[PDB]
Amino acid sequence: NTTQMIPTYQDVKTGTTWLGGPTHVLQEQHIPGYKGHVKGVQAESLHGKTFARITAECLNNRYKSGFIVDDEERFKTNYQLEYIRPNLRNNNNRQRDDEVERLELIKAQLNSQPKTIEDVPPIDRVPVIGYQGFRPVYRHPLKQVKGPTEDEIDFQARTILELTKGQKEAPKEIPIVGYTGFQKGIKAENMFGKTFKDLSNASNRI
Amino acid sequence: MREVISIHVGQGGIQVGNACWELFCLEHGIQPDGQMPSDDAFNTFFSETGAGKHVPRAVFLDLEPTVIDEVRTGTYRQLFHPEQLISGKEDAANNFARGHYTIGKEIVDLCLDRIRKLADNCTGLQGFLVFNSVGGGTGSGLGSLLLERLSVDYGKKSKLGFTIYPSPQVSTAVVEPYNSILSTHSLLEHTDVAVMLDNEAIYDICRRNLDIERPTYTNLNRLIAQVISSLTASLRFDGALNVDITEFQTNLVPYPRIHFMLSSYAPIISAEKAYHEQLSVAEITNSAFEPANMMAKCDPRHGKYMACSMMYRGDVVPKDVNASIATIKTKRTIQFVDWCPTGFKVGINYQPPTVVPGGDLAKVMRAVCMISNSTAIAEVFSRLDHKFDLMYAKRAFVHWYVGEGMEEGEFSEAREDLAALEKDYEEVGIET
Amino acid sequence: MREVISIHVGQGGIQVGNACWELFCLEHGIQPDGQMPSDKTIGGGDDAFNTFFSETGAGKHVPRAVFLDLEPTVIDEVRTGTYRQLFHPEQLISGKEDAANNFARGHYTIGKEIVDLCLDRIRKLADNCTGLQGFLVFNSVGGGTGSGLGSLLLERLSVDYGKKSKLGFTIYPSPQVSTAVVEPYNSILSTHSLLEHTDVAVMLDNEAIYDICRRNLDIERPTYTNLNRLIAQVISSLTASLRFDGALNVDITEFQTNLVPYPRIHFMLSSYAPIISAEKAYHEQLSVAEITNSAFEPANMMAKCDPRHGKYMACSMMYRGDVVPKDVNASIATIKTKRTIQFVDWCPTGFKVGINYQPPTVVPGGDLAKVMRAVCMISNSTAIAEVFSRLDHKFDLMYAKRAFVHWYVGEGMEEGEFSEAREDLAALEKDYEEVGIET
Amino acid sequence: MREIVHIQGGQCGNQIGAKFWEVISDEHGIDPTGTYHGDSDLQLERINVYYNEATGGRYVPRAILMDLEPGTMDSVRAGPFGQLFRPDNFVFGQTGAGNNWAKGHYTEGAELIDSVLDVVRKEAEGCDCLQGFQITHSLGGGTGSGMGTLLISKVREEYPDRIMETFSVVPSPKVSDTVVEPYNATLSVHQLVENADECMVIDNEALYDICFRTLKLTTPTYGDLNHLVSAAMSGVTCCLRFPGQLNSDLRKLAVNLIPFPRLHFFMIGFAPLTSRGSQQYRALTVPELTQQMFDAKNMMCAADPRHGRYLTASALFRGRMSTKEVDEQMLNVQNKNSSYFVEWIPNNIKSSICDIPPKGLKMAVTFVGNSTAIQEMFKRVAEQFTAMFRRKAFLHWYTGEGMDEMEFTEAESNMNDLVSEYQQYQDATA
Amino acid sequence: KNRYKNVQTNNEYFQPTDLVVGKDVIINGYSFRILECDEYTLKWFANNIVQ
Amino acid sequence: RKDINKMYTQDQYILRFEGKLISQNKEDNHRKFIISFFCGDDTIMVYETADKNSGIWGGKFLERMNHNNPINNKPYTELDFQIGEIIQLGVYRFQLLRADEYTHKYMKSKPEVFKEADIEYTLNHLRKFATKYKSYDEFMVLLIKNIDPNRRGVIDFNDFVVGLRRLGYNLTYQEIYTLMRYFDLDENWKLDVKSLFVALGG
Ligand SMILES: Nc1nc2c(ncn2[C@@H]2O[C@H](COP(=O)(O)OP(=O)(O)OP(=O)(O)O)[C@@H](O)[C@H]2O)c(=O)[nH]1
Ligand SMILES: Nc1nc2c(ncn2[C@@H]2O[C@H](COP(=O)(O)OP(=O)(O)OP(=O)(O)O)[C@@H](O)[C@H]2O)c(=O)[nH]1
Ligand SMILES: Nc1nc2c(ncn2[C@@H]2O[C@H](COP(=O)(O)OP(=O)(O)O)[C@@H](O)[C@H]2O)c(=O)[nH]1
Ligand SMILES: [Mg+2]
Ligand SMILES: [Mg+2]
Repeated sequence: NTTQMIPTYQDVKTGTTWLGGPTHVLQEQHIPGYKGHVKGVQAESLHGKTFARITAECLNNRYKSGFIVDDEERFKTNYQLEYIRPNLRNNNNRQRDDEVERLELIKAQLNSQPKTIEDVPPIDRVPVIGYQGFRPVYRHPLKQVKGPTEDEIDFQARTILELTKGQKEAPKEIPIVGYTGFQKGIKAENMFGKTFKDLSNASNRI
Repeated sequence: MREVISIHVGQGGIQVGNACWELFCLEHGIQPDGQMPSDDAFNTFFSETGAGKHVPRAVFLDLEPTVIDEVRTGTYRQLFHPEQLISGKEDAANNFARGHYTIGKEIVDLCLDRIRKLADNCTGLQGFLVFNSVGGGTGSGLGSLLLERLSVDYGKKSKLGFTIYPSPQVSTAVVEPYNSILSTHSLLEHTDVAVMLDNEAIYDICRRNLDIERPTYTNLNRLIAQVISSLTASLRFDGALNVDITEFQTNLVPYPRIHFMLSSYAPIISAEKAYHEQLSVAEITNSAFEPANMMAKCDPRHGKYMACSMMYRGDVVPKDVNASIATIKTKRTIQFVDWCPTGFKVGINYQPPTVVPGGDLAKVMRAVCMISNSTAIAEVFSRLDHKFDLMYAKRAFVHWYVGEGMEEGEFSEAREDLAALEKDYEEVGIET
Repeated sequence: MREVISIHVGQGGIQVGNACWELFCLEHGIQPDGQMPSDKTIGGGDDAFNTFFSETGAGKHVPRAVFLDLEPTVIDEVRTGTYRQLFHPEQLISGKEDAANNFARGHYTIGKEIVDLCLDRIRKLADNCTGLQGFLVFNSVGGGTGSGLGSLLLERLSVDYGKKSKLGFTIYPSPQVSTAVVEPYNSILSTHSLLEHTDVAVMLDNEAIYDICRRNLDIERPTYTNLNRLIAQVISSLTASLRFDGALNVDITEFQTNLVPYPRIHFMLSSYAPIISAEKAYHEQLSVAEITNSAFEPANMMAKCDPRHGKYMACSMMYRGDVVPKDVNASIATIKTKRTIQFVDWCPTGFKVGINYQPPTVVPGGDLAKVMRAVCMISNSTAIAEVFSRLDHKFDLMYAKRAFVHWYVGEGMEEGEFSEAREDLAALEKDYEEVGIET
Repeated sequence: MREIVHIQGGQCGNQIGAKFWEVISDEHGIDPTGTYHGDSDLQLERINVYYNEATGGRYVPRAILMDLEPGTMDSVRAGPFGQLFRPDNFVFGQTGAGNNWAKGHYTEGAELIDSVLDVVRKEAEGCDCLQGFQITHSLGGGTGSGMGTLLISKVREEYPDRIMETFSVVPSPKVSDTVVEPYNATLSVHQLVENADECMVIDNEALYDICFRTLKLTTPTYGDLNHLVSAAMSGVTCCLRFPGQLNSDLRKLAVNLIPFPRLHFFMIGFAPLTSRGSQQYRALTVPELTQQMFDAKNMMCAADPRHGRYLTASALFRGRMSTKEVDEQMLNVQNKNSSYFVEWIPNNIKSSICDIPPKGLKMAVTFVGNSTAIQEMFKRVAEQFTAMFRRKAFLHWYTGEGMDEMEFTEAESNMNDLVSEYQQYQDATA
Repeated sequence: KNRYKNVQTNNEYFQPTDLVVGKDVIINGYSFRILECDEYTLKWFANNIVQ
Repeated sequence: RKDINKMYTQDQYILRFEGKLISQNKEDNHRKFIISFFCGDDTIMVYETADKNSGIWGGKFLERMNHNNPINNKPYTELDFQIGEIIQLGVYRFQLLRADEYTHKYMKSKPEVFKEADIEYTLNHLRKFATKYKSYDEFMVLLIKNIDPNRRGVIDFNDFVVGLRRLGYNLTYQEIYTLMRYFDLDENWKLDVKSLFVALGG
């Protein structure tokens, strides 16, 4: 924890200590070789994180103890624990949001042109001249259209503008191609022809 | 004032023609109703009504009403002429004799009549495209009869057939070898150019590149539509090196008998990873000649090359094209036939390929399609010949053709013609 | 316009390559998603990232490396991790069944169905490069899939490309510390395969770097990833001469012209200095003479070998930082004067010296500190025969009673394949002792 | 990917699976209604290893419960997490074998095995790429000891390249709750050695002694014993379901742990074990784990491993650890006890690391050790079998259904030869 | 036949008063609604639950 | 002696600018240049970009090296590197046209050395200029009438600067840029004279 917490931004910028730094004024260390109990070495068995940082972690009491762990800090893997971005010197992508926005705008422009309430041209009241079919006689000849109601057209609208710099998050996060895990139910419901990119989104969305 | 007319016969032909027609309308900005959004170039494929709507230069033929009914109830109700969608009543039921001698003989009359009406309007008619699945009785029979009628009527007018042969082992029906051989015999002395578009190869391409593991017919038809657009782009768009349809029969066929060739396209890629690389013209033209990307399930490494005609669309450069062709000629794994010192025809077009929204393809500023004639295509003839022989040895299913006007010896002469074609392939494949 | 292609095989190769590529991205300023930052929008200068990366035209860059594995855990794991958007998705080739420490499985049973895709990707990456310098390969030798795939890929590449240089950074098992029990077999077979097929082979024994981490970094409880970071820093030091300006430049082509006297003799071991943490680094001068003395100190040797047990053949050593030729030659004079290290008689001179201006870069969360001066040395010498001798003794103890042999017999290999490898290693030991004798 | 199915038969195998899949469901955060309720993404990353998917988003066992008496499965279906199992996957007989190896292997099992073989064939075809098959059974019961071995033989006949691992609960002479234990144990092992790729042996006295001396419980129960076995045998395959520093699948263990094809019977153990009143004064360290692990008492078999030399050993450490302390400690214990390791196999230890420890624990160790000390179990079972057979008592029962004493003779010859050749390597010197 | 925890009350064991006809109950992640109960149970209520 | 603490503390701070070259030849008045300032030891590097299809063999123009201004005989510092200034390296003179947005963030985030980028300082400058005129209100109305001759409400940078020079009082192009960038609502360099007016006083 000390590695990502200490050398803070205020300390690194216009401060005594740089990236690596003799970070001894900020908090206490034990100057390599030392014979004594440091309250955390033989119990928690810290890894890497050189002896100075080992002693610093114990002294500043971030720590963890016990024979019981609960879920969240239980389930971390060393890969993400060590290779966690670049963090502390100077202060990811904006994506997934632009294409989801493309998505709702396509459905918006689609359902915004069903020609509600007798707005269709004089043609297409009846089917095409050569249609075959059945053409029942004891039925109203002209087709009747219900169409979407103005409120659902607006339903899409404030949402699509809210995704533009709004509170609702870019949803989920996905892997790219070769991920072999379950990926939550592509097999249970077929979703047969849906562009593995978009399959990830739909299947994780449910 | 240059036009081309499209014939769409058979179920697969209809549902791929729908596919190409949304693409053409979207690319010319045509609204589904055919009316202009208040904005010459389109003249190749459409004809003006005087004010407003346009009529596509297409005709659809079928005997089974369901697919035509679906088209006429879809979103394009008012695009097509309502009596150019010729529909019959009884399906040929995968029977070649039924579709060649019994039913279609009374429908080809109105097919030729509609062709007459659509052609007399035109002025500088370039030629005809024809779409038909071979593994279907009505498709094969109607296509054959129309080709014979158009040959005796028109003659030298160019006709291009985009046939989808059955996969070597994956097939939908069980009697498709018979009508495949019969249709091949019929069209061999009647068509000018025939393109191989079997399904297994395009299935493999969809699985590998687009990362689609459960594709359907729609995606295949979309890719075929893109290939058609690539072929016909130079006809309606300005380019540094444009070609006409008429500049094919003088370039990709060595002899009058050899006019079956196979296609390929590049790049085919998903929106995941189109933007992670240059899409350099050199690497796209290498992917084009990559054997596993062939649109037909044939191995080019097993035979020599006669000719390759390649279309580029986008912002390609003649320097780049020349440099890539030099590398291709340098490469050793690709060899040409002895009497063909140079075998490359190249065309360049400015307008970038259009991408369909909600589709699978991404938008790329460069694309290329190759049409290649090579000796390796004899393998499909050999395997379908074996398939036909295994059937005809014991006269299986023969009655279902005999009872409807087919003569018994009709199969033997088609077999002899196929054997002669194979022997011609062998003769032309040897060096001097 | 000068490039180099990297290949990693085995999970050890993947874990070391990840450490190399995080450091390369930090060195060239590549944030993990691929853009420089989004916060700087000119760039367009000092193209050096072209050494390791490739431009997509607008935005990110693509690494010029390929990952190979048969067990999909690490590939899925990296594809899920922080560099998900960086790598091109079909560069991380993963199989279905692991070789399970069996060289036969990875060389004759299941590697043949993946080698086609591997060579396809190799061609697709090679065609873009115009002045590609050579190939780097990373593999743990004590593992079946890594050894087999490395051997067979070397076999294919040596005939597909021919004269192009290939450098192999093999991680040999420790003399007494081992993770598996059948590593002598596949180590011997892989060594036999690579002997006539690799231009340069660098030893990467784990126990030596474990001792280095214990002593210098003051880590009493280290992991693999610390060793991976050290090896990655070594890689960056090696390749920095090709992407950074210096008073004396060296290329990878300048190694098979200076380091290996004979075609058979191409195994060498390296060392690095300084290794010290900022918690005690800044207390000391860190002068060039003392860092070079530390570099030639035998206990600092990155492979578990005793250089005092054999003569030296060649030494290619390289500085990065603010070094000066006066101090360089002054240090070399002291080195040659000091008696405890002796050269062979037919080499009055054996030093090749490289100079680079770019100081080493320090990784967040790492152990090493930032120092204005660094030296990395690569020596080929006759003292390396000890590991081959002890590995031969281990393999003979195993093969005396035909133990574990049925596993390789039933996977398609001929029985006598071990005999020819044994004869090759005996001939190599004879060659080394013959070269080591005075005239 | 590289998934595996579960096949269990007999009452003992059924009750092993009943607690093992509860353990797996708890580890992966699966409710007894089959709905995911986990906290991390990794709880679904290798979920396909043991679970298939059904409509509605629920999860379903790839386990086949198969038996000749339906009382056991009718009882286990009612258990917690018992409604996950497919009712179709249950197959049962209507007669019972009466602990008769002959009845369970020739008469009823042969006719019954068609449906279970069909369903296992279905499951094997269903998976993308199979890894192998695991079996759990007891060798003291006739129906299990015969019919499961016949199923193993048929399975090996169809899938020669897949890996076979079997958990055999052999009947120890101290708890002998049936008198026909020698006959069916011997008839089972005769077929087991020839076709099983790999086997772990388990002893009820060993479980009892471990529970009393280490965990110190007044009234141990079959539930606790099943929990111990389930945790122990889930430990070996956990590294297959979770990432780690060095991944090591069952194929790798098989390659690295048997020098010879016929020597594939191992003794296993799990660490750490501590009592409720004693669970708090220790702190788990690598030295503590390894010293408690290599103790003779902690082994799940009553065979004393210090009476012979370890041919080889394998340890899967599980939890967030690193490699220096692990391998230095293993080298230290190998050097300290050089008398108990045969010399011509230097560095006879495999070490592997998985990153995700058990729920509620920081560090754990799963140990599999191939040593020559297992021979004494075969010695005692053989002497008991010959005490049975020299008087031809209890033999008419077996001989009344088509098989004769030639099978007994060839089986006894086979196990005596196996014992001789297995102890031959004990005294071998380089 | 075994004692079962109750989610409805502080993860405690079931009690005869918990079994309430007319009101839903949860038994190991299962939702039951008791429709009718035996008149023997009626009697035992009427003689014992009354307080 | 070398300043090692300076190296360690400000190694990461790198300033990127775009510029155009004023010098001898007429032929080379068009190409663009990118200047890099490394404040580790006050070193300057110059790169020349070559746009596609130009024929210029673009490349590294001046290397990483440190040199001083000739007249003052003092090494250049970060204060001198302001956009719109003319800096002479050796014989080659550069005009600093544009800077990176990171560079602007650095400029604005470190005050009390970069005063001209500080908005309140610039506004105080312009307002305390107004002591010459008799009244504040008539000063403001003359100001608005002089920047906007036709009273449109939006102008261009050239119009603003020429109007201010017509006024005659001395603002450097740096303060002009600061005001102009701040008072651009939609980031297209069109000044909002109404916002400027209300900011001055209303
Ligand atoms: N590539 C491709 N092939 C198709 C498509 N539709 C049908 N086919 C092929 O066509 C064969 C059968 O012919 P169809 O087109 O389905 O029907 P048809 O041509 O009208 O002949 P009938 O079935 O007798 O009416 C099948 O074996 C398919 O392989 C399609 O959309 N794409
Ligand atoms: N220094 C170091 N060595 C490693 C690392 N990973 C694996 N090794 C070495 O590799 C040897 C075993 O081979 P692995 O790399 O784990 O696996 P492999 O080479 O792919 O072959 P398989 O085990 O069959 O999959 C061990 O003895 C280690 O010494 C690592 O991350 N760092
Ligand atoms: N681990 C374990 N073993 C058991 C249990 N119950 C019985 N056993 C063992 O199973 C053996 C008897 O198996 P048996 O009932 O004949 O199996 P069956 O023939 O398949 O029905 C005895 O030797 C016991 O040691 C249990 O609950 N757990
Ligand atoms: Mg049809
Ligand atoms: Mg591996």
